[PDB]
Amino acid sequence: MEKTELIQKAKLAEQAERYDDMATCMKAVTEQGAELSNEERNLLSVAYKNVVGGRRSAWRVISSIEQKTDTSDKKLQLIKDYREKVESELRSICTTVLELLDKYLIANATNPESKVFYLKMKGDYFRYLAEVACGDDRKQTIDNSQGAYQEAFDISKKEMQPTHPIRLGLALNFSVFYYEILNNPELACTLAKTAFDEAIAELDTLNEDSYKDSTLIMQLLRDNLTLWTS
Amino acid sequence: MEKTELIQKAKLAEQAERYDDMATCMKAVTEQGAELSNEERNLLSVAYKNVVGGRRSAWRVISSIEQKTDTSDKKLQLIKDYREKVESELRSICTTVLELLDKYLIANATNPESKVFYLKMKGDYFRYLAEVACGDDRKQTIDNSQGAYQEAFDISKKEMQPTHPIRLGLALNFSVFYYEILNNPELACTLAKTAFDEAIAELDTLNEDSYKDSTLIMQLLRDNLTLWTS
Amino acid sequence: TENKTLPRSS
Amino acid sequence: TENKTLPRSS
Ligand SMILES: [Mg+2]
Repeated sequence: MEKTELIQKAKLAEQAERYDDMATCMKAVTEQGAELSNEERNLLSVAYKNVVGGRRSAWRVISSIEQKTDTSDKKLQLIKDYREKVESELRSICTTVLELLDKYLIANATNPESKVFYLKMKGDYFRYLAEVACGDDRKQTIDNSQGAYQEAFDISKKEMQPTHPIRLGLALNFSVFYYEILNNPELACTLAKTAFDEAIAELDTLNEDSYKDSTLIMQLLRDNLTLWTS
Repeated sequence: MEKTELIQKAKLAEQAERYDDMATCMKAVTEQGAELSNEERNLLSVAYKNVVGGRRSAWRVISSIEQKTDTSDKKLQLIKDYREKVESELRSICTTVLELLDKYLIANATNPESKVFYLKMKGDYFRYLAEVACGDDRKQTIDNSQGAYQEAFDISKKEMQPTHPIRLGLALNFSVFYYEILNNPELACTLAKTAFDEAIAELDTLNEDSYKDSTLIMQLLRDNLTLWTS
Repeated sequence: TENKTLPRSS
Repeated sequence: TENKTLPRSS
């Protein structure tokens, strides 16, 4: 198709909440081989987040039912096979996203804003893989998630400002990675708290537009902080 | 797979909000040829309602965007083609359901409750087809929906107490058919209000297992009435 | 505000 | 309760 038409279709799919179509469009765009604008980059993120989010939600529900099911119940096997089907779909989506990030987005990124965004995305989708992994598979996926987040963190601290929404979002998801994946609430709180404080310090230097964008994410940081300190 | 495991899987899919899988399970149960219990009928209904609802909402969004688009705009064709794609998915779902209803369910129903439930479903999915139809096709689809509703409405008035959830749900959806499809608000209000009043006059004798369902439907009847009279 | 029908999609 | 991450599914 044409990139212009793929993006129109993707915005239409987004409105209609047809995230499978939206993702297929943005994957086609990414395969055109050119760098994505901020708009297109956000379309790709929203599309695949919604596509994978449905599987994360389903996996959570099914896993909760499995856990509370008596280990001797002859109905447990079916619950387990269905959980594995959902896991298979989730791994397929994450693999598709990480493959795109590996062969196009990170490779051809020509500015630090995009590089931080794509590496953040790489950590996000290794994190989703770690949520469902076991054994050494879990170890390696966690290592890969941490690695991506860490490089995005270094670049964001070197090239961007503490109030930039992408940097605040990176801090948000990276802190969650420490809390849920590595089970280190102390480091998770320190990371979110540091990013939050460094942001309020420089809130002076923003118009009400960027102030709104940054403040919206900072509220999510302080929400996780409030939840974690209880 | 066996019926017991299909039901089992369908309830899992419902909890996981994987309504495609759910509908696939309930279609398999239906095609096994045995009459459905009240539980199984409601699982079939819930599955395909969520499956088709996603397309109905998508179609509305895309149609609204199409209607706001200038007929000269060259992107209109992309919008139209997308609308027709979703429309085609919606017709396929409705056709599948109506085929199940006529081939298995209505044919083998041995009690008036089942027959009224399936005939109500028939009115529902002809009504969804009517939402997206035009011209004479729309008229004939409207007649098919009204015919099914009317048949279920007579059987329910002759065989069920006004507090029966199936008779109330039939009144709710039939009155909405009058309001949105036939564009007759006065008859819609009278239909909903009549079923509401007849149910109130008998509420004291209702079984505690049907409180939650009957009263839920009565809340919806009243909400529609409040909206239509304000 | 839509007209309410049953069943309702989640 | 759950941990907030961005972007969030609608
Ligand atoms: Mg409606």
